[PDB]
Amino acid sequence: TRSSRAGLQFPVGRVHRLLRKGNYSERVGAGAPVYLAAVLEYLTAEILELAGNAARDNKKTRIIPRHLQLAIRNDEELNKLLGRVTIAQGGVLPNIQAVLLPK
Amino acid sequence: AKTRSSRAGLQFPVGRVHRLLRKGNYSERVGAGAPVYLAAVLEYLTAEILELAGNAARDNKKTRIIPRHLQLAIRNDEELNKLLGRVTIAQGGVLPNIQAVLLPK
Amino acid sequence: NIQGITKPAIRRLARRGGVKRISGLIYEETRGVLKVFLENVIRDAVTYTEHAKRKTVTAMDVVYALKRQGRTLYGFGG
Amino acid sequence: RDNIQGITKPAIRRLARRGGVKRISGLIYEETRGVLKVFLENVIRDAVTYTEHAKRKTVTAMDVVYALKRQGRTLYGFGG
Amino acid sequence: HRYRPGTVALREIRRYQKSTELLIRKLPFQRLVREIAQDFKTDLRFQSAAIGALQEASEAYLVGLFEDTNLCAIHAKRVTIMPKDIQLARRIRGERA
Amino acid sequence: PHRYRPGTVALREIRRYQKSTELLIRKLPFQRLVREIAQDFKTDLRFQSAAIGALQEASEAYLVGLFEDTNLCAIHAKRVTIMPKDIQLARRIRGER
Amino acid sequence: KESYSIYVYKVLKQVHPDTGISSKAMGIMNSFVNDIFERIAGEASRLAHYNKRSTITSREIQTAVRLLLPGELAKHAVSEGTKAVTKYTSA
Amino acid sequence: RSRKESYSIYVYKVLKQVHPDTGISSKAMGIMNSFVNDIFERIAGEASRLAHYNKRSTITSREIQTAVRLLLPGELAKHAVSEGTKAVTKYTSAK
DNA sequence: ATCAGAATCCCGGTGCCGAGGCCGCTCAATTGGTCGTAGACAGCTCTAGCACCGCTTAAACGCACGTACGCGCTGTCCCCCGCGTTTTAACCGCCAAGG
DNA sequence: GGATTACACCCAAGACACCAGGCACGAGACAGAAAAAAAC
DNA sequence: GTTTTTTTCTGTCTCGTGCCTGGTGTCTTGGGTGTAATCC
Repeated sequence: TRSSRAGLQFPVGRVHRLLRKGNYSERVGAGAPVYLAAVLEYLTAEILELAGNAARDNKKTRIIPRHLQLAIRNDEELNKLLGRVTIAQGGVLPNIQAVLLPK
Repeated sequence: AKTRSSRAGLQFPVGRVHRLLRKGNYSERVGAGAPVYLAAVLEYLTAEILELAGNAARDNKKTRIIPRHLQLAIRNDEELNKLLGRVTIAQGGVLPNIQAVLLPK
Repeated sequence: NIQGITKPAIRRLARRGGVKRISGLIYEETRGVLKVFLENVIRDAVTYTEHAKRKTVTAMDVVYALKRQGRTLYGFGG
Repeated sequence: RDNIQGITKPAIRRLARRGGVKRISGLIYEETRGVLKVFLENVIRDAVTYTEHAKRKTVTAMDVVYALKRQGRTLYGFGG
Repeated sequence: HRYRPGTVALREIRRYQKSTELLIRKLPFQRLVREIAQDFKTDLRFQSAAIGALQEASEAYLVGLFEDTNLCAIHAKRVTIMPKDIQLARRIRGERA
Repeated sequence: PHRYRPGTVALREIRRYQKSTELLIRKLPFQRLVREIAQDFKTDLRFQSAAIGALQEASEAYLVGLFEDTNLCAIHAKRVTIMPKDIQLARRIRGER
Repeated sequence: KESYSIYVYKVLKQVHPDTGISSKAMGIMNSFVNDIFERIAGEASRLAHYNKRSTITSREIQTAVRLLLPGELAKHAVSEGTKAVTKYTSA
Repeated sequence: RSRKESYSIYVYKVLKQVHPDTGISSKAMGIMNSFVNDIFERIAGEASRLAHYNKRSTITSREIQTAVRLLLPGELAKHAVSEGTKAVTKYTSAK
């Protein structure tokens, strides 16, 4: 497999197939799916790395989606990316306007 | 009628649109009725909005449509305004929004 | 009908929103805006299922209609 | 340099009046400058990136059109 | 005895920022969705997962719109919501003309 | 003389600028600011004028919309004087952080 | 590199036949037409890939016009499109 | 029985790489599959616009790079470009 | 401050259930081989982007000065919080039913 | 009633052959912005 | 201040042509649905 021959983890040829059946162009180059797969790979690495830290916070072993939404809403660039994104079982920031806290 | 435009009795070139679909990477194949159908929709949209353009330009005794006319005619419509909500026209401006708290009473 | 929305439901909506103090006409106004929201959503959802030539709206079509309103939601296979 | 301070208070006034704003506070102008600046930052970054792949050292109107369509602040008028 | 107001609400805000479970329970929400769905073509069947999707999207939608409305009222030198606040927030987002 | 305790000046110029068509920010300083921002990511870039005019158009439209929602925030604030946190609330609701 | 100018002239003479136009008005109009065409076409391509149909007929275009434009415009557009389908199909 | 798709095993392995002592729920795995779907779709749409604003129909990796740094915000994007470029070198340096 | 006491947190506990391992398939990735033109590239040409300046003038800046909305305060009055009391959809269940 | 499949049928893809329109450029005219009285 | 009502000088636009390029007529063939039967 080209992924192993690229030393990576995402299947190249599946992506090469999906680029064909997406009407994405007329012809498809050689290593463009490798580059795209690596992009996906680093993206999910960063996301789930912060998710792993989120599980480290709550001392949970299995990832709940609340961890995912929290780790999205903490980091800046990721939250600006997924601004129009919501997730089922998401929730929001535990956030209190202290002007509404009593005195 | 040799031309399909005369065979449709319309004003747009259909084979233009079919080549646009072909040189679009849109589908792999394109049937015969879809380009005619879409071109007819386009022609209706043109005539419909140009109606409001004609009345809005006639509001100011001017034979020529200006962009301000077009923005006025859009914002005075309801369906077209919710159509063009993320949309901005060059040389547009906005409506007269004088709040009632502002006039000298 | 629309009155199946209870007062403590919209109160819980304020609570997860984090809102403290509540007025009166809020309730009926809330039901109205929720109604128009669901109106547009389920209208184009049934439009999708109309093209599907099938008698059950798919969850897929719901997801794609949310994409069509720019309201992309993950989670349920989209 | 300092063309951020080339923004004039009477221009902000004129924009408020076509914007319909009556009364103008004094703590507004540099905040306005900062928001305008960040706006144009993201805009011209994306337009120049479109021109980076264009392999032409000059940015066109079409480029800026396509880039602002990418932001969804999409503007007609000049074709694109 | 009697507690002093405002407290229990914020305490349950701290409670309700925790579980992401669905607030509106199922059957009445389902009836409302079915009743609005009645008037487009007659008696369409439904996937229950799609119903959960509608429920999720609706609740998150309304929660976020509440957040903006609440911040509007906090700006408005007040604490309590008003319907005009919802009108202001919607007028900023652009649902209604 | 005819000093005029205020009211007709501002609203009259609003009437003039809404009778108006064209721009308000004049050309050269805006262009130089554009080139200063442009001199930051790739050096030495050339431009056609229509791009700059589109930039000026969309810039003034963006700020006009900011001013409109800011104006409605002020009207809800029972004031006519604007404030900066009005603009901050408006951009908070617009999701453009 | 063709614009749609005389098409606009003929629509205009079919509606308000004593009406001029500026250049940039035509430019904004063609901007508009291209935007609408692109939005519908891409939505139809979404119909294909969401429905695994290897081509597109007019029925897809009808449901896409439903998906974009709201009610009154949508119904009148469906009417005009089917009437054009009818008259082109008859001859 | 029609064969359906998932990306679960791949990102599952990646998760096992970056955190060996970590479990996950199934729904979240579906969420990540949808995540990959969404990011891929936005990229591909920018690729098609890259094509039509370049009047070309070949896709190389350069277009993918300029697409990613069009979509994603800067610092994250440059790190991802670095990862992809080093992977391009390691693959195409060999067969 | 300060105590009593609600409210919540947090620690074993067990249970149960789905995440994850696991295992035997088969179909798309692969491997290899064969045309082909799209594009990487060389190079031609004329436009337009740039820089500069002189002249014109309208547009900005500073200040003089009143002044009037913004605001802090006040009193007040009222109407949501909340806790209590009954409410009604709603759960599974079942014994008369007849029949 | 939707998913799968299979037999039908049937006209698009192309590939070539025939073609009047489509647009670039000009011209002269023709709707039109303003100059400036000039009322309310 | 608003706005109206005269010339004027005036910028664009519509008429006017020639060049051309995409648009059109039609067979083969094939796959792409059309539809129906059959699971589920």
